Amino acid sequence: HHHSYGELIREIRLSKGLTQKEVYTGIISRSYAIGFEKGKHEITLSLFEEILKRIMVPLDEFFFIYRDFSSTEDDSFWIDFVELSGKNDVVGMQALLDKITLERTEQSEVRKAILHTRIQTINHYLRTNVSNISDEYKKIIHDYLWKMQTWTLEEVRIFSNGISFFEEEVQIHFYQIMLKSYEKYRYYDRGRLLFCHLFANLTDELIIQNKINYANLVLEKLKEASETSGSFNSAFYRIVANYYQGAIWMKEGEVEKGYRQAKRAIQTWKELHYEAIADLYSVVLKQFLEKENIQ
Amino acid sequence: HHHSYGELIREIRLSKGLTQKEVYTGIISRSYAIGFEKGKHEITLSLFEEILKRIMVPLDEFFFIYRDFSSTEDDSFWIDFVELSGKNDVVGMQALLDKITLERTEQSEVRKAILHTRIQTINHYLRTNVSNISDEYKKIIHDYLWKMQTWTLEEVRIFSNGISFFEEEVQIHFYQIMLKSYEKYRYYDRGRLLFCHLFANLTDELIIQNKINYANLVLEKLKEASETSGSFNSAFYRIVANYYQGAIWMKEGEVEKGYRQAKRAIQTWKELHYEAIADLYSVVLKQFLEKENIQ
Repeated sequence: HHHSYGELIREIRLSKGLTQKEVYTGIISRSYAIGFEKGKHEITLSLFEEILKRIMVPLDEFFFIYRDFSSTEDDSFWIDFVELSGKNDVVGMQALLDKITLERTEQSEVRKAILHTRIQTINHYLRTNVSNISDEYKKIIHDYLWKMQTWTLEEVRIFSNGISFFEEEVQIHFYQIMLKSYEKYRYYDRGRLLFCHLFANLTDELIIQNKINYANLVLEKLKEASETSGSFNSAFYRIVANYYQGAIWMKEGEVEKGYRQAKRAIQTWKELHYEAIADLYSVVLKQFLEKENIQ
Repeated sequence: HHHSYGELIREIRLSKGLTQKEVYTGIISRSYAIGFEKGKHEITLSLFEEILKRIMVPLDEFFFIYRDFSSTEDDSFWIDFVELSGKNDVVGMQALLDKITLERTEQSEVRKAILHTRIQTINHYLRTNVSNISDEYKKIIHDYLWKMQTWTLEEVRIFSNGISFFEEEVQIHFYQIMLKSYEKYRYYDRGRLLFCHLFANLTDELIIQNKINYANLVLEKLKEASETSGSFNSAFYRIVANYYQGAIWMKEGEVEKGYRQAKRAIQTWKELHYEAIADLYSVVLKQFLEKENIQ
């Protein structure tokens, strides 16, 4: 985020050998352009899009450059939270919680509830094996999503943390709403991978719970999402889908076919230098063979 | 592109059950917010980013929604051009050329030159086997990139069409400049895949020309780019890198190891439901075995 917009436009314009005349003519006047390039005028967004076109830089690339080549989002909540969750850093989450608390936006309630629940869960796990969570925070999350008819990706992310907090009927109802947004977003490069990840997680959890009809339904979505418009960017999740199709085959009595497919996915992750993923799925596979009691 | 910004913000705000008070307070005044939501006020970009944060929608997602869930860019030149190139549609390119001509932005010169050259090449191919291109258009493209010190992704795309137009010394010099932008952009989800694609293309062309030192250099970049920050989104290009490492091994006398690796990449594309890619690389592989005269 730590980087005016017009000062960057100037630098880019200059790097391309473009004149002010050719960048700004018909968009804004000469002196307005001079002011904008010194950071003395706030540009409107509609005028800004036209200027970006004149220097051939899409909005998102501009912001990537503008945040000094680091993030593709202003608001780093989900990036930060995922990183902290991932390495279980309860001290870091508490700091993230303190920060967003000082802004105290009213609607940061759901994000705060997520963080609180994650801090209570991690700290209980540090004292026991097993999970220790307040009803108040689960209620906040439930009630935020309750009665919404259409989701943006924020709710997709919320749902994916909150899902175990809801009764089955409610989980299914939210899933059906999620699906309407999936249908729009499956052609969005960023949204597509978030849906793949969520569908992978659900498929995994459904298998473990032996809800095989549902696991098949969700797997079909993971397959579709990962194959959407022949996308290159979702190859990884096609491997994931192959792994879970393998597991489901084992459960449907197609054991040797299922097992060979699952082993092939693991080998594929190895061959493509995703070793840590391969290792993790090997554990999943072994535990599955045991729980399901397979040979 | 066919969709005001404030009218969409209103709809999103409402879908989330958020009040005007909580979205706009401290950003803009009550009545300004009312006007903005009716499309009566042009928002500044800095104020707009703050509002987006209040409804938890990143800028790029907003624009995805705003263009009625279709593109992630305003300017569809490169999307359109790639699609037309891909299915060799010379009538469609000429229409794209006519359109951008009517705007006649001065700097659309390079894009127009690209299109012109592509139309002359395709039409010659329609009359002969082989390629028939004006020096004037190659000069325009050369001279646009000449003396630029830093590239945005626009020049990366230009370079990747123009590359065969330049002498080797100039190709190498431009490549070295490209690399400085690669180093920034390899952490950009969108830029990373564009670099992978370009590095794959160069590696392929260098192999065919038997410039094996250089092919190794470029392959190492394709490997690095495709493995950057452990990214999920570039798995496809790790397969591509495995294919080319195979080919280079064959050329370095490590024939059976190279061949098995190349065959494994093709099988992997098949297993991951990229059949058309697998088929295409099978042709590459066969021709390579022949040219190189391998058994």
